[PDB]
Amino acid sequence: ALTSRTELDIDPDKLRESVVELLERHPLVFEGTRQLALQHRPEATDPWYEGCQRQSLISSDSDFTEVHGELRDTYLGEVFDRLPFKPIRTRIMALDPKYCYSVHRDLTPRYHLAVTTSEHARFVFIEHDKVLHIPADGDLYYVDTRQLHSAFNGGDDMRIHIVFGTDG
Amino acid sequence: ALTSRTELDIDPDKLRESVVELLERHPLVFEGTRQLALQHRPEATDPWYEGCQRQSLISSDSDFTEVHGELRDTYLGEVFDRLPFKPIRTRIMALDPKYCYSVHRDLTPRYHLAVTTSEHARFVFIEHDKVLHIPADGDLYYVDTRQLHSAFNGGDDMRIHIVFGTDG
Ligand SMILES: [Fe+3]
Ligand SMILES: [Fe+3]
Repeated sequence: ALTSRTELDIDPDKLRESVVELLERHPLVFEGTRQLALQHRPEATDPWYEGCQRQSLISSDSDFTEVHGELRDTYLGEVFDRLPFKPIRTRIMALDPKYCYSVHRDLTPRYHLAVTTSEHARFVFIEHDKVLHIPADGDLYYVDTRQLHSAFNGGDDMRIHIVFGTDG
Repeated sequence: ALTSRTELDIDPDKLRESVVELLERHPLVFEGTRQLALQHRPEATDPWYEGCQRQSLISSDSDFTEVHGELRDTYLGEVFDRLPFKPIRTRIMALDPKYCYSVHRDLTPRYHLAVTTSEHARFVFIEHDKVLHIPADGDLYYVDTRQLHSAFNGGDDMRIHIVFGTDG
């Protein structure tokens, strides 16, 4: 399906407060889609940003395996504890206000946890002709972004997600 | 329905070149949606831009009845001459690249004639769960923007439309 829900039973307000505090210490980089790497390669010199990527040439996700040590004492670490899979290359992916993607296909689908969002932030699947909203309800949403699609944020606040990859 | 096509027989390339020419003497204003008024109120002192003001400043489109004089001998004037309705508050409306607006309802539905566009420009109707593309094919597309909708331009270029109002 385009989308599936896995209940993690995370508290959305506590997850938000946790993510807000993290970003004060480790700000998002880039513009348009702003990013923070939550997993790093073993013994990485730049653990918080190396996994962040947005160039047209995608690198492999497989070696970004280590949840950063300082998440362990945070509610955000509890999200990683509850995951039904081992994540790889987990990032905070924040869509800027008034910003959207090209209609395109991704190589790999990902799991989205909406941290902050609004009714103005949607995925748009062009062939399926469906519009999809990921609520900040503390649950995990598989989204099949191999389907031709865009995502947009029509609001005035950033739409902050946590976006997990997986191999298996 | 949300949309309808009236075949107007406009030549897309003359339209485009006629618009690009106009804009070199009368630039778009504003940032997210960039605009130029093609009709003005009688005796307006700022005819090219008064019709572009935000809604809280405009009682209704009806006053904006006058196609500028300098258009009347261009291809654009010929577009005006082919409408099946009398138009009001006609504007050039251009979405910036990678830009989208909020999910909202317009006071008034309008007719779109696309000048330059790409597959990354779409209208999204949230309640009808439809995604719609308006092609630069020379034809007039009515779009019921009273329905809860957004639009987005995920491309690298501006998406230029001509947007016409009417009274009947
Ligand atoms: Fe825990
Ligand atoms: Fe549909």
